[PDB]
Amino acid sequence: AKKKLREYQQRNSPGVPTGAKKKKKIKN
Amino acid sequence: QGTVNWSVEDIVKGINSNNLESQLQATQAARKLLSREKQPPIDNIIRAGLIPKFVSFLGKTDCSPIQFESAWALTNIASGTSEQTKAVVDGGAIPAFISLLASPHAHISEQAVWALGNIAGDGSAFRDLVIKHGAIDPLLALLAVPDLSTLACGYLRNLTWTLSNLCRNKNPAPPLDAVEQILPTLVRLLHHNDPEVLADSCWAISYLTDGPNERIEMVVKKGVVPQLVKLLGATELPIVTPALRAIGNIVTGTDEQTQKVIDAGALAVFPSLLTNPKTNIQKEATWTMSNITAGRQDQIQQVVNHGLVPFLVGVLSKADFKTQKEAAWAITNYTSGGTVEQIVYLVHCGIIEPLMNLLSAKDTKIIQVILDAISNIFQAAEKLGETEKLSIMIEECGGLDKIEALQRHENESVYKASLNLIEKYFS
Repeated sequence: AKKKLREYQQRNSPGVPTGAKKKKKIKN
Repeated sequence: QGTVNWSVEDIVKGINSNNLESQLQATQAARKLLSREKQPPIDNIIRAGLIPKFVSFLGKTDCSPIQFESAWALTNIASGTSEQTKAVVDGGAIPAFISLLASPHAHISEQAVWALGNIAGDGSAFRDLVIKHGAIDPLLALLAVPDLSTLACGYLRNLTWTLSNLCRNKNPAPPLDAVEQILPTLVRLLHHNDPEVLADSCWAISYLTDGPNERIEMVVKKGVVPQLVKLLGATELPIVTPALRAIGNIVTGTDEQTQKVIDAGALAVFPSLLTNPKTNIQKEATWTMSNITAGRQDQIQQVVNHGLVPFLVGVLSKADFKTQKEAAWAITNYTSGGTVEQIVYLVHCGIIEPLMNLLSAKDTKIIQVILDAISNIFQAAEKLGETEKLSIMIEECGGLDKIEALQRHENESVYKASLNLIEKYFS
C-alpha cells in the first residue's frame, strides 16, 4: 500500500520544508 | 530622522490628534517601529489600541499614503503569532484589505495582497474566512493580463505567494470551488519564468495534491504533471524542493495518477535526485520511489528499465539513516508487487548485503520491513529453486547472525519472522 505525506513525515518532521507561512516587510 | 524611533506613547498621541497629517506621521512612525528586525513591539502596539485606527485608515481613500502606511503596519502585526494575526482580523481588516485590492496605487494593492497572505497563512480557519469575504475574485483579476511579464516582479511574486497560502492547509482542505477557481491561473503561473513565482506555484500545487485522491485528480487533470517534471530538473533548489513534493504527493494516489508521472518522464531525473547532496531531496526522492514501487508490475518494470534499482541499492548502502528507511520501504513494496524475475533482479544488483547491514539498526519498524522483504525474496527464489544460493549470501555477509539474534527481540512480529526464516531456509 501507498504511504501519504502525513504518514511519510510522521517519522520525519519536524524539519520538513514548506513555503513561507507569514512574511514581515522590512524594506520599501 | 523625522519618524525614526518614536515611543509608542508619541505614536499614540499623534494617531489620536484630530489632524490627519499628524496621524499619517504617527502611522509611518508605527510602521518603522514594526519594520525593525530586532524584536518589533507588536504587542505594545496592540495594547495601545492602534489596530482599529489602522483599520480605519485603510478606508481613507483621499489620503493614499496613510492607506499604505497603515496597510504596511497591519501587514507586520499580521506576520506574528496566531494571537497577533487574530488581533488584526478582529479589527475588521479582512474586508478593508479586500477593498484595497482594487486600488489605483499598485503599491497599496500589493500591500493589501501581502497582508491577506499573512492572514490566510495563519491557518485554515482564517484562510477560509479570507475566502468567504470574497478575496479570490479581486486577487485573480489582478493577474488577468495578456502576459504576466508586464507586471512588476515583486508584485507578481506577492500575488503568487498569497494565492499559495489560500491553497495551503489541510484540516480542512480549502473549499473545492475555491480550488477550482484558483487552479487555472495557478497553471499559468507555473509557466512563468521567474524562479520565485515558480517555487511558490510548485508549493501551491504541493498543498493541493496533499490529500485524498479526488484532490490529486483536480490538479492532475489540469495537465500540470509534465511541467512539474520539467521543474523537477531545475537547478534552483527552491524550485526542485516543492516540485518534488508535488510529484511525491501525486504518486500516493491511484496507479493511473502515478502513471502520468511516469509517462511525463519523471524517472529519468531520479538518478540525480537519489544522489542529490541535499539530504531532504534524497529523502523525498526515495519516499517517492517507495510509492512507485508500490505500483503495478509494469510500473516496477519502468523503475528497472531506468536503471533505478542500483540507485536504490546505493541509498540503502550509504545515506542519511532516515533516507535508508524510505529505501527499505521502496524495496519491501517492490518485493510485494514484483514478478519473480523482477525480485531476483534485486539480488543481482546487490540488495541483500545492504539490507543485512540495516538489520543492525534499533528502529523496530524496519526489522519488520526488511524481514518482510527477505521473506518475499526467499519466496520468489524458491519458485526457481535458488533458495540455497540466497541462504549462503545471507550467511556470508553476516546476515544470518542478525536474523537469528533477532528472535530474542521484544516483538511478536520480529521474532516470529526471524524464527520462521530460519526453519525453511536455514536448516
